[PDB]
Amino acid sequence: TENILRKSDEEIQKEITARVKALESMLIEQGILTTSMIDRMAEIYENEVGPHLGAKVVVKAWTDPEFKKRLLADGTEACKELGIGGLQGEDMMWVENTDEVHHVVVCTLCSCYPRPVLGLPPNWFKEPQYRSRVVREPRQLLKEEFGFEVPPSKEIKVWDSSSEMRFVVLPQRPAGTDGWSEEELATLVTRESMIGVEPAKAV
Amino acid sequence: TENILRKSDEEIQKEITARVKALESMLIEQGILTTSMIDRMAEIYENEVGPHLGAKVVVKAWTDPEFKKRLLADGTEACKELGIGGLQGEDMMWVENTDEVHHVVVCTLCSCYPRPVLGLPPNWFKEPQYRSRVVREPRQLLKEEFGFEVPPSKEIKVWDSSSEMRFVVLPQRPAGTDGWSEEELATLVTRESMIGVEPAKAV
Amino acid sequence: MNGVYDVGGTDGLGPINRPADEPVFRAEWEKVAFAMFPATFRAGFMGLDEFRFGIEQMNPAEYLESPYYWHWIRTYIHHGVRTGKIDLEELERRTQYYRENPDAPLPEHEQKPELIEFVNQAVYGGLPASREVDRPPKFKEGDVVRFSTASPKGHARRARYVRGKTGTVVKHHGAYIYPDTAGNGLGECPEHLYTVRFTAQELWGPEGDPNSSVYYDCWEPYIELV
Amino acid sequence: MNGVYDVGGTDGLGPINRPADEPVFRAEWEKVAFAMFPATFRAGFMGLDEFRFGIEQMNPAEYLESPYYWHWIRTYIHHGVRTGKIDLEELERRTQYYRENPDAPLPEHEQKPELIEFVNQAVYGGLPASREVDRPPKFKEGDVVRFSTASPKGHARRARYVRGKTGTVVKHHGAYIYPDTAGNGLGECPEHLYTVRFTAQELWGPEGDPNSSVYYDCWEPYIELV
Ligand SMILES: [Co+2]
Ligand SMILES: [Co+2]
Repeated sequence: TENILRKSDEEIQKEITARVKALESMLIEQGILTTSMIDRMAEIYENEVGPHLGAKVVVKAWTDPEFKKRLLADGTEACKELGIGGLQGEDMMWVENTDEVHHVVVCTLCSCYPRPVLGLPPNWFKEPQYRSRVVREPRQLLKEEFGFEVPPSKEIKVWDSSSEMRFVVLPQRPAGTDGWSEEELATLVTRESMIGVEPAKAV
Repeated sequence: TENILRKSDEEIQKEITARVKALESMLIEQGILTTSMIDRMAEIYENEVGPHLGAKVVVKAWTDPEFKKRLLADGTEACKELGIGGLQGEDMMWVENTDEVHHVVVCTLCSCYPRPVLGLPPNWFKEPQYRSRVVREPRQLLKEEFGFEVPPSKEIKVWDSSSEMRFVVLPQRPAGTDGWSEEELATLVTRESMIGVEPAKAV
Repeated sequence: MNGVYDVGGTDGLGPINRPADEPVFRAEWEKVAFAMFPATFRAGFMGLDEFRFGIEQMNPAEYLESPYYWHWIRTYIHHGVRTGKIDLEELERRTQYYRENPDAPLPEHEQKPELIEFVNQAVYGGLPASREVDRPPKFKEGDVVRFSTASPKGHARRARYVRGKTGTVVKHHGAYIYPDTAGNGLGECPEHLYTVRFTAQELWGPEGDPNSSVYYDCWEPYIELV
Repeated sequence: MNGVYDVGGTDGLGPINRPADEPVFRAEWEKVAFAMFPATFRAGFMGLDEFRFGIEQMNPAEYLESPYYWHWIRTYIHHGVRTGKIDLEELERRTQYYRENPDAPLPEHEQKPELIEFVNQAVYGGLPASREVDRPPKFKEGDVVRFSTASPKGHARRARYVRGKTGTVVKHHGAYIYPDTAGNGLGECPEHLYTVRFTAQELWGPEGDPNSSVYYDCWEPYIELV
């Protein structure tokens, strides 16, 4: 948004880069931070942990009613069945979209997000535009920003992750997918569908 | 406060100056703004209207108990007795400091201030530091910012000008001033003493 | 609206910056910005409540750290666009022109006695907001009332720190222009006005000063008996 | 604290900026900032609640418009100064040095297997906050409770939008680290934790969605029966 007081993006990046390199040099000298530690964290969240993991969970719940039951009772324990779990997902609670209820998740106080199944959140989730508005005008926000029209009669439940409970949406299974394989079903499951900002993909 | 995103003061002034001159050129062409209108407003609040007017009111109230009564009953009407009044003082309510109560005024929503008796507010009154804090930690703010220690047992009443009622503090008369002239007493009355952030000057 | 500008009770804004003295106007552009208020008000850009609402719609990061009279410029441009009296493209072109040619002349124009008379009359006469209405006051001194938890998205004078809190009516002032209509261009629709006393415990819980109260002014619809 | 960062229900922040795609890390400095979390946490700069509190103490104008991982840098420096592990003068000198010599080398250092093991263990093992406590839960599903209007000046998880509002207990989760102690360096002091359902009418008044509810998590001291 226009701010006549604000430096250019290029000036801001240049200043942040120097500040970060300075702090990095100090933590390196303390013996607490190394180049291989930095590279490892970046590899894990670029390539090892991300929404493909949540998609496996969703499709299992869609094709396995007993697993779905376990997943809604205790999301952490259910996801461990698939070898999925860890940091910032130690206490997952999954919530089920139905014809009667639509769920959407937010961290109004910061950016908390179910990392083991979704990886790190996209920038818009961590920014104040989405965080401020979704608890107050969720139906308008879903329409205006995501093209997603939730009819007025359907309850929208917004889950604000103020504690270490991490809420994840189980989206409803798209029509037209009867008897599809777990691999085919996965092509329909997006991070947005597990945040609750979009439904799973039609078709 | 440090903000790594913010341009220098010189860059901000340079940009504002151009923006203002542009808007000025348009309003001039509309026939709605002129150089003599601009100069007149600036002369009135540089030199005609300011806290010397409130000081006359205070000293009259200190030396005239019937006037003080009228001033606390209806501040606008009382101040008109001295030829003082007008814009952003159409509804003044004066409140009296005593040994039991100390008053301080604020406009938490913006900057509203009793212009006919004080002139325009100083910058710190209009800024978010004072506005945010004074309704929540008035005793600490008066100590830390103004060197003014209000003992814990004395009630502090903060008046937030959310409406067009404009609150003005009548500060307590300093000890040691018995029988002083109205002119001598005026040397003790400051804008800060009519905002309630300082007492009137000792001695 | 629930804007950042409603700063009462916000923590973390830092220490007050108060120079030992300061001029009334820090630069010539502030005198312009200041005088633009009677000029645009007379021209029908906005009334007082609408002027405040334009400022409240600012980018909050720009609001918190800009020079105060810059807020005034934002609201004139807001209302100039709203009413179709300011063309933004023309304003943008003129801005760049005066960026590149800061000492270029202002446009030739005629002075107008009626504008000087308007300014002197406003300053010394006032623009009273009190109005007479048909209904008597609903509330009276000593009444214990709760402030509404409504959260209009347009202009209102409902500081978040008072909403849902209980206080006591201190004074009834008569009726005045009502901001929730006037600031949204829906007219004066005057309502009775009251000062209400809230304790610091009511507002802040146990972190409140134990010997402090805040007085806040409430239009009639803002309050009901507990 | 009543910081600007507690943005739920704030109006005026503008439309969401959401590019059609984006990388996980937009620049190499963000990978550094991100990895500095396990590094400073292992080193005792801060726990998770204390990390959040450092961000909440940011200049709000800088918070609202800076790149997200810049918030992380602010909190590491905050806690580095607090604990005496970072010298600000040295940091300032090094910043200018890398401003003027952006491609200068980082300091010679040894790699450490124990840091790789620490990172893999955190990522895949987790850092669970649940704890066992002596007392049973005070509340249970179906209980109708009001959220505290306390306003601590240190860290807490008391969004201003829920304070003083009434909701219904949906679930008890067991006890967890309590932020009001942990984020202020006063230790874990674990408390039972509950999800509580608030209607949009309760939170927003008549401007609320008529068919919506917000679920918010409350530690035991945050709530009492109505
Ligand atoms: Co968060
Ligand atoms: Co004001």
